[PDB]
Amino acid sequence: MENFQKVEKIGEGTYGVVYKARNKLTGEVVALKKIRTEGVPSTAIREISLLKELNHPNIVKLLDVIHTENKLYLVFEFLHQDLKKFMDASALTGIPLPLIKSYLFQLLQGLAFCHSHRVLHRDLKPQNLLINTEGAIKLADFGLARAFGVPVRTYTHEVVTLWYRAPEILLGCKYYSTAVDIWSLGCIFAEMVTRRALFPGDSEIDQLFRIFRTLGTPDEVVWPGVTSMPDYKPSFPKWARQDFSKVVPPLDEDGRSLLSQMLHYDPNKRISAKAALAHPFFQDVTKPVPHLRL
Ligand SMILES: Nc1nc(Nc2ccc(C(=O)O)cc2)sc1C(=O)c1cccnc1
Repeated sequence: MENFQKVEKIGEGTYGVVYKARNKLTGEVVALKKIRTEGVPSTAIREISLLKELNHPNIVKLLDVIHTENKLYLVFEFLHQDLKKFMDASALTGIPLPLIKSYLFQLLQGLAFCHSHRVLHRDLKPQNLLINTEGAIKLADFGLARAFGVPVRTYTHEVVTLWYRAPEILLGCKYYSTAVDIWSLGCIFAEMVTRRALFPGDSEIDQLFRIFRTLGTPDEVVWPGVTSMPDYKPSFPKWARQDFSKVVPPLDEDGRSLLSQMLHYDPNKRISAKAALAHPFFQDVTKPVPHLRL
């Protein structure tokens, strides 16, 4: 790009490609996201233009928004690594619990902030959580289903991940609440702890049944109204709920208790980011620094 000397391609999100680039003028290194078409709507440019004011230590700062030629460019502060790479890098030893706790705590602060401002992320996943050498972790991407709406893929033939999708979404609820972000964060928390995706579905139905096999097929008792959901079918198999101690060993009881609250089927029962920050699990929370290999 004329103003940016693209360093490299560091990703290809569900909306566009992300590049590491240097402002030929300021010399600042940033993350430049190219957005995907036939004119680029204005309702979105506003939704986006609104994000620039959403500043918090646990939210990646959106520096500039540039609309030009069917392509929208989002300029973000650059962070050196994402949680997916860090988890892969920590696979053999596991991320130390104090760091897992710090990361969870910070992301909940980020979400509490977003949610208090009625902003929903909607697509939390390891690849959308960025970390630095200082021990911070920030929410990135935020998708844009409200400012657009996930079509059929990312933008150019790429398998979207369903692993962190809340059940109400999979069951066709058209109106997501902040609860979907807590569910996703719950899934990531479990994954950091066990070093294995909690619900690695490879299709919407497989994702749904993996959740059902583990947490039990929901019914009107645990989730009032579930049998009325758009994609609910009486023919869904009926699996019993598995014991939580088998789901995330060796997470301690405080952690398991918090996780169960983040994974309640009923969105209305699911814990809020604000309430989660008060959970006993965070009593001894600290801010360790990660060992990042850049
Ligand atoms: N600001 C920002 N910084 C990133 N850094 C890296 C990310 C990954 C790696 C890596 O895998 O080595 C290095 C730096 S990615 C990113 C984004 O704002 C973003 C993330 C995901 C989707 N869309 C935009």
